[PDB]
Amino acid sequence: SAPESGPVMLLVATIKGAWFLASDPARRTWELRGPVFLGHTIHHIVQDPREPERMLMAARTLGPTVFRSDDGGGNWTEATRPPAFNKAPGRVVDHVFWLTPGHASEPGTWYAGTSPQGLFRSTDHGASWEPVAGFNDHPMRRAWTGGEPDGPKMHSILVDPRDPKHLYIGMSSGGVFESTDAGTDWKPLNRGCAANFLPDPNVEFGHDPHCVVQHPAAPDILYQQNHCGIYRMDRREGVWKRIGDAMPREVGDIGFPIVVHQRDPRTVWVFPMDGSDVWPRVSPGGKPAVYVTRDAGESWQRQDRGLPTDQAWLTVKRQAMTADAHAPVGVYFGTTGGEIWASADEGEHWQCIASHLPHIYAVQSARP
Ligand SMILES: [Cl-]
Ligand SMILES: [Cl-]
Ligand SMILES: [Cl-]
Ligand SMILES: [Cl-]
Repeated sequence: SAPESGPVMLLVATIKGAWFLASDPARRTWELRGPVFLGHTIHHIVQDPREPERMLMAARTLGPTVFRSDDGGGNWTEATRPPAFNKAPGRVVDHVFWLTPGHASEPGTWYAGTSPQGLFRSTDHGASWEPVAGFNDHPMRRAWTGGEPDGPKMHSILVDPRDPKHLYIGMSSGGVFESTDAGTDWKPLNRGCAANFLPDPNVEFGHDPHCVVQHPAAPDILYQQNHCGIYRMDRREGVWKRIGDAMPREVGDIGFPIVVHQRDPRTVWVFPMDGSDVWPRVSPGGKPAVYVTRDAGESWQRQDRGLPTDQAWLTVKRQAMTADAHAPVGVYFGTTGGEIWASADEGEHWQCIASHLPHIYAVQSARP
């Protein structure tokens, strides 16, 4: 990986529309465009890295759908067939929560994760979606998911860069699950991860991962921010290890998002929150900070330069942190209070580049 260069774009999904932030090549001044779809609840906006001119946006009302653009966001068209569960001999899609573009060798293929938990696939750039039957009708599904916050959801859909058949998914609640046959079969992969909200924490599934990532440079390495900690797994070992235990006692290792440095599998960023109350309640602290590790979780450093020093009760949701692929890597986050904070030096300094936006669900980097 050669570092990317030039302008960065941030795709910002909020409860009342989509906004877009564009930088100069130096990433010092930013331009805000939007709202796009003002009054609609936008859950996720993702650029196809295979074809940068293509973008998908998970949105509600039309009911729940996916809008597509083939001109880098200049025009949006609703799905001809959005994600919908099959007729029961039944469950209903509340919203499309997460969008993942497929493997390099399968252009036009995407996965979608819904609330309640459901996995869907498009092979036509998100125009039409069908259920991934191997998950949605798996005999263990109801046991893995359970029943009905905003509702339970499917997230962290990961397609292995080395193999389109190797997939990972995250479910709140349920856990991390793996397929080695493009989703025709799934198995739980939660070993080593706590589930302290369950009667027996040492079960196979039922866990509450918040955000899972597979490193693009070292795809055996997975990181997750869970309701019960920050974990790292080397897939060859098959166990999640709580690297979050290196966090300071007063800060803890609870939070929602997790982000990895594009080139360095040892560098990861989290946004800690107070998880000391009963499940699923996570509360903000008054002293906001991102924490970085540059040694795969052995040590953590606080990153708060430029951020409000105190009486600042910031919530950062799962999809609301992202990072670019520039040198140095820039890091960004969006708060439920409507601020977009940006760093162009791996989280060492922060600058508020947007404020007074509606409640932010997701922030995603993109190449204009
Ligand atoms: Cl449906
Ligand atoms: Cl279905
Ligand atoms: Cl815990
Ligand atoms: Cl709001």
